[PDB]
Amino acid sequence: FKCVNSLKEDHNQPLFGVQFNWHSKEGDPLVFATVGSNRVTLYECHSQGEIRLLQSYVDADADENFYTCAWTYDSNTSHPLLAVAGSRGIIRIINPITMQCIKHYVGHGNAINELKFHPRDPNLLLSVSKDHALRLWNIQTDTLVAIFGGVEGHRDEVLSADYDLLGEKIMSCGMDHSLKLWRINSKRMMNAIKESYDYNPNKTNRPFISQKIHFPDFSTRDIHRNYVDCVRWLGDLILSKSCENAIVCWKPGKMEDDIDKIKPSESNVTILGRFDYSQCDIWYMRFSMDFWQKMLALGNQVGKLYVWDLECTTLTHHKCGAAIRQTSFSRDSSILIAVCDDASIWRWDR
Ligand SMILES: CS(=O)(=O)c1ccc(-c2cnc(NCc3cccc4c3CCO4)n3cnnc23)cc1
Ligand SMILES: [Ca+2]
Ligand SMILES: [Ca+2]
Repeated sequence: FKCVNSLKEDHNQPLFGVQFNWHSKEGDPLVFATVGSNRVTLYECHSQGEIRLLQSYVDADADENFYTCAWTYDSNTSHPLLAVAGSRGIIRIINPITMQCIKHYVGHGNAINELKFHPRDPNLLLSVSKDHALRLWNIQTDTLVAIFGGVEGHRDEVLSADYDLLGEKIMSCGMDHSLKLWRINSKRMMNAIKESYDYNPNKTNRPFISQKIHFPDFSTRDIHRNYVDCVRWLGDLILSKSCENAIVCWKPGKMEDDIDKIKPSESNVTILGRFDYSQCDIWYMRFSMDFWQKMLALGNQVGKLYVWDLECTTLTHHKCGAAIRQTSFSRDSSILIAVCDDASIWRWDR
């Protein structure tokens, strides 16, 4: 990788999220979204390190602080869609062509920390909140499918979540130091997803009833000793981090335990390895994998970017000294974008 370009957004506020649109065809524009303050900004990556500003979305609320974004597509037209959320705890669906808000979702009792779209179903949106819960929405029928939380749910703010390869299960993590598994391929969840597609408030005066999922399918507090702020699946394995200068690779149960044979009472975990680094001991620092899950990247609090080959290189620039909150690889992994606390954007080309 080589740093080919850098820019700074006019608002001067930290950038907390960045996502390349992985739903674009080869030979079509390489587009990424950034989120900071009450702004959502789209950019195009061109040859010779060129970054072109496409459009900006400024939220009506000046007090809104976007923390996360996620791309999807309209299942009927294949047109891209962008979901954004933050401090207001409102999910906003943006048309990226016009950069206008199509619709919004209200429900969480507090800020939304992360948004994730189901890897098979482009209409299933997962939100994680400061209210200790996770919510699964069907954005085609504007329905709340399920709420993951309560008695055995997270006991503090949820910071991150990730669907596995097929979207059969979710792993969530947060301020209570725990990592919790939620199976969504259960007869109950599959039926709830099916029913959410049959719902239309214009053909019934009755509200759609959300599944109240009080119990996870696995839980551990034995990986990290502080806020778990990022979780990703690596096949049947888990990559997770706290502010303890390490990304831990682990799995539920004993070494040979199949993840789909794990019972909710499972008291064991197996640590398979760690990715060690420095000066990334502050809260709210995201690691990211490329589409192929062959590359791993994490920015640190003083502008250094760590990249590991999953099959360590430290990317540095003398002008990049602010905390790197999130990174995003282009679909082909040829480009790596880093976003910072000083509203700066950094482009690294392979
Ligand atoms: C400059 S400052 O004033 O010190 C500051 C620093 C961080 C935050 C902040 C950031 N992000 C989130 N949530 C999303 C989140 C969750 C897990 C990992 C992660 C992210 C974004 C990057 O990595 N926050 C929720 N409440 N506050 C925050 C706000 C102000
Ligand atoms: Ca399995
Ligand atoms: Ca299986």
